[PDB]
Amino acid sequence: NLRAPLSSIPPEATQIRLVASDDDLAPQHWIALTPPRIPELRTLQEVVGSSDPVMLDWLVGLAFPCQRPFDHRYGVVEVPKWRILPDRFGAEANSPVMDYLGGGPLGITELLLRPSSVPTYLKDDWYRDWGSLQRLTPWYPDAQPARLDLGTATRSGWWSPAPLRLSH
Amino acid sequence: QIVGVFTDLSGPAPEGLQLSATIDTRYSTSPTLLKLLAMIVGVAMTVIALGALHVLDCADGRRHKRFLPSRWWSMTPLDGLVSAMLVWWHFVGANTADDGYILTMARVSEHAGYMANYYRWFGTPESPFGWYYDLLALWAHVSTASVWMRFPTLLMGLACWWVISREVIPRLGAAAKHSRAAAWTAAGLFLAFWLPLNNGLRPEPIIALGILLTWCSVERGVATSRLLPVAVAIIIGALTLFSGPTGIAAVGALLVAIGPLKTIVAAHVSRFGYWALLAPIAAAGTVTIFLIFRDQTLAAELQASSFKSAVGPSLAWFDEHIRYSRLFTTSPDGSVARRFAVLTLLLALAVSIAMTLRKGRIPGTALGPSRRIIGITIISFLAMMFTPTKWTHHFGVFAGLAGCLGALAAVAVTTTAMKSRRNRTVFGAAVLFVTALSFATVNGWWYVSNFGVPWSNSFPEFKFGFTTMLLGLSVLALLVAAWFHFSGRDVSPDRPQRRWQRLLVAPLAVATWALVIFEVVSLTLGMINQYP
Amino acid sequence: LIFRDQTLAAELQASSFKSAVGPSLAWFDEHIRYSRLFTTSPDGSVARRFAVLTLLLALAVSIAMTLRKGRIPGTALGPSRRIIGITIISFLAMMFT
Amino acid sequence: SNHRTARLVAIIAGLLGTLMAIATPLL
Amino acid sequence: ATQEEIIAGLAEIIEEVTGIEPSEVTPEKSFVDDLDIDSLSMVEIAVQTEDKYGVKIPDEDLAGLRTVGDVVAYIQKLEEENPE
Ligand SMILES: OC[C@H]1O[C@H](O[C@H]2[C@H](O)[C@@H](O)[C@H](O)O[C@@H]2CO)[C@H](O)[C@@H](O)[C@@H]1O
Ligand SMILES: OC[C@H]1O[C@H](O[C@H]2[C@H](O)[C@@H](O)[C@H](O)O[C@@H]2CO)[C@H](O)[C@@H](O)[C@@H]1O
Ligand SMILES: OC[C@H]1O[C@H](O[C@H]2[C@H](O)[C@@H](O)[C@H](O)O[C@@H]2CO)[C@H](O)[C@@H](O)[C@@H]1O
Ligand SMILES: OC[C@H]1O[C@H](O[C@H]2[C@H](O)[C@@H](O)[C@H](O)O[C@@H]2CO)[C@H](O)[C@@H](O)[C@@H]1O
Ligand SMILES: OC[C@H]1O[C@H](O[C@H]2[C@H](O)[C@@H](O)[C@H](O)O[C@@H]2CO)[C@H](O)[C@@H](O)[C@@H]1O
Ligand SMILES: OC[C@H]1O[C@H](OC[C@H]2O[C@H](O)[C@@H](O)[C@@H]2O)[C@@H](O)[C@@H]1O
Ligand SMILES: OC[C@H]1O[C@H](O)[C@@H](O)[C@@H]1O
Ligand SMILES: OC[C@H]1O[C@H](O)[C@@H](O)[C@@H]1O
Ligand SMILES: [Ca+2]
Repeated sequence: NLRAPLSSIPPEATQIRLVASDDDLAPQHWIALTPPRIPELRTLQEVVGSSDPVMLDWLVGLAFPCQRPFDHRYGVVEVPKWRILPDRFGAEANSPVMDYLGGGPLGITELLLRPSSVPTYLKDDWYRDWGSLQRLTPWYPDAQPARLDLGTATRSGWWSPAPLRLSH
Repeated sequence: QIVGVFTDLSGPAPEGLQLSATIDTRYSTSPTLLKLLAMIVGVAMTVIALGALHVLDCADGRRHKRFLPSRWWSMTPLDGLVSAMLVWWHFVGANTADDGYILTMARVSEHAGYMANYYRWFGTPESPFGWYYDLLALWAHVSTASVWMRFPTLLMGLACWWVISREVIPRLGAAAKHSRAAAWTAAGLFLAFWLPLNNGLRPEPIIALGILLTWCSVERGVATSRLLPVAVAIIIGALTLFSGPTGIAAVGALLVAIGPLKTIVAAHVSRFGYWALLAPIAAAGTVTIFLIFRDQTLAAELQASSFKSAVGPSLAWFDEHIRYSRLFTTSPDGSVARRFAVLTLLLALAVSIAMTLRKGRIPGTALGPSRRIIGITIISFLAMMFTPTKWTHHFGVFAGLAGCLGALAAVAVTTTAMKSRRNRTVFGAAVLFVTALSFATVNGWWYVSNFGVPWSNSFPEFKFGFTTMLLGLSVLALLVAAWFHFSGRDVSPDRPQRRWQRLLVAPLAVATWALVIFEVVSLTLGMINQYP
Repeated sequence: LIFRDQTLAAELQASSFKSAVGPSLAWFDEHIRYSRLFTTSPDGSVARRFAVLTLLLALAVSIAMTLRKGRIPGTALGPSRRIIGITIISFLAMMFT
Repeated sequence: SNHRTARLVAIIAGLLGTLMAIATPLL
Repeated sequence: ATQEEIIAGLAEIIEEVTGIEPSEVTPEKSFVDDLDIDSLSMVEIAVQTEDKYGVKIPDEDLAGLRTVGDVVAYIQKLEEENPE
């Protein structure tokens, strides 16, 4: 989203022209565009809530203290509805903590949900990559939480059920 | 891999269709009546064993602890400025990169039924580590705010200055106790560590203060020939070890406790039998196995740890070069703040070793305490090599021992102790140089804590760059030092005891405070530049 | 011997330029030399690693000994100080490559 | 005699608190 | 047995337990005021003499031994037991 503020346009102006020159013949310099917009912005807190299970990256945590991460049941997890994440480079380099190889949630969500990016903006620091917000929608939405038939059974010290599987 | 059971077919379901997957229910356990019995009985049994050891010096004779219960607590101009920095940082300053991970881990901890590592290792637990995560989980119930959650960490920093200034420094010797520069360097280096490395939910603050408490308990139980304080130290050391993996620095404080334990046990043995004085300390050792294994079984923990190593990032004793190679990166791990802390503690340690070699110990120093502070620092630095991950934010373990070495280094470099002016000049040149080398990075903090801070991604420079100016001053000091080597200069004829001269003979306090200020100024000026 | 073929200009001009163009690392980039020594490569080979570390251990115990006693016991005062002196200076003078 | 009142409780509780802790994970 | 022997004996235990020079060990100076000796230091100095020399000062003799001179008076008055 190419951004600029309403304050940068005087009250004198009332009509707008989207001009965009280009002159590089090289194969990869190029431009794409959409019609202008004055976005109907509502702060993250009022949008996501603190009752909705979210996939808070290990990085974004003390920053989003209100929003609740998905609790984990009895081997099963609460399906996250949103994903708050650090800046481009911050996720590019720190997201592999949760990858399938590592056995993290980013590997469980990689199979269950489809990630749609919702556009986000920083308070007054318009041009700063604060991070990113994602809406997580299931592939089979007709499907709802499992029928967990769980029961009590005491087990010994040295006891091991099955081996822990290493990812590739 | 199961994320459920998906069918694009609908309508009535026929007989035959039966999917019966047994979920990996391990780690989701609660103690058996028998396991809870041996715990409550065994932990009370240890207090009963240690209560029996408490009466053994009271049986050998002597008046109750004369300085070890409570030293007269008060304020000082320095005590204010320390706590000013501590409290201001709590609001304006940068936090650790992991406090989010730990928070969200503790947040989901209760419903889970165990302390699972939420973001990795296929939900396997923290197994021996993160007992205070359970305590942070309880604390979240009140509120979840950087200011609330980091508040025990604020109190720890305060508790830390307290321990250094009132328990450590008075014990360190007459010159340590009497020198104000020794208290200024102690605060200066301690804050240079505490502020950038310990502002968060990581175990470093708990360990940094834990290593001081272990030391104090031995140090005070060695002077009183009482074995209970040596046993108390063991418990503090055992708890800090399993604080986080970075807990092994506590082995520094622990191994050093062996020497005085054989001294206390052999001098106060008074034909009591080895079994009578050692069984309660053997209980004091094992007493953390009640905490570590409070919810998880031996197999569970062992199997999980051997997996967590196999799967995730695990490194070797010989990989510790990485930790230092990271420290020299133009990055948030190689930040001016972080370079300076380590580099200066190494200089403090070096001048302390060097002095303890030339003279028997640091001139105005108490023999045993000083040697044991250098001891714990040497052992700690080596012990660190065994951590599975090599980050610089682990240097925050040294926060306690930094204060203690600040005191020692200052005392070792004073006019009275270090008698050669030329030698005091080269030492200064070294302090200028570690700072020259420290200003050869970015004043960068990591994550959201890097917002609009001065030189957050550049070399702090005014007109030529701090690194170049400091290196020039560092070479300038050497020429002055080289001039004294040929001129033959003493403490009295170089200049007549003025305030500017007074300051210059305490270069660590100058350099350390300079940086404490710079870091608080930088993160205030960060908030300032992020106006609305 | 140095300016036998080229002038002050020729040499001075080339040097500042080779510093701009090519790989030029400052005195503070000396950590890299050591960072490189612990790489799993021919630069950090069992041969290069051993050489440096053993020289450092030899020089460590020498400083250590000269600090405890006045000099290393059975040795001459001046010549022994001068060997150590050159080693320390050389390691630092190294940072300027 | 020779203050054996604490001497016996230190041995019997010191060995038991150790033994129980070593047993604790195996339970 | 002499004052110098007792003073030099306590002087080395004072520079071992505290950082206080042996020159500062004179009969005039009082530990808690003139020398600035801690309550813990005293216990260590006392437990070191109990190890090194086999002499113990139990019933708050440390409180009675204000100056270093007062200590000379104590251990000189012990030579009656003939342990040498
Ligand atoms: O890899 C980092 C994590 O490892 C820890 O477990 C250690 C464990 O301490 C040790 O016994 C075993 O030998 O190896 C692993 C090395 O990873 C925990 O898994 C985590 O808490 C550490 O961050
Ligand atoms: O590559 C050789 C092996 O390195 C490690 O071995 C270390 C171990 O990790 C270390 O923490 C411990 O003290 O013992 C050895 C000493 O090298 C790995 O354990 C092995 O997997 C490697 O094969
Ligand atoms: O190249 C941009 C950097 O320069 C500025 O440096 C300022 C400094 O922040 C401030 O204390 C004062 O105005 O002088 C220097 C320049 O002389 C920014 O502070 C840096 O953040 C910028 O990265
Ligand atoms: O030999 C190169 C000289 O330049 C260095 O300084 C660099 C460095 O990047 C930094 O101090 C400053 O901000 O910019 C300059 C120009 O790159 C050294 O300080 C010189 O002493 C070096 O020798
Ligand atoms: O880049 C490595 C090469 O640089 C040198 O160039 C020096 C120059 O000769 C020296 O006098 C000047 O002060 O700095 C530059 C490099 O910073 C050598 O010419 C090359 O042969 C070196 O290998
Ligand atoms: O026990 C501490 C807890 O925090 C760790 O997070 C580690 C992060 O630090 C580095 O900078 C990143 O690469 C890494 O994700 C967990 O490993 C651990 O359980
Ligand atoms: O070697 C004795 C030294 O003490 C002072 O440290 C030093 O200056 C003097 O040379
Ligand atoms: O001398 C080279 C100079 O280049 C930069 O101007 C300054 O940082 C450095 O001193
Ligand atoms: Ca184009």
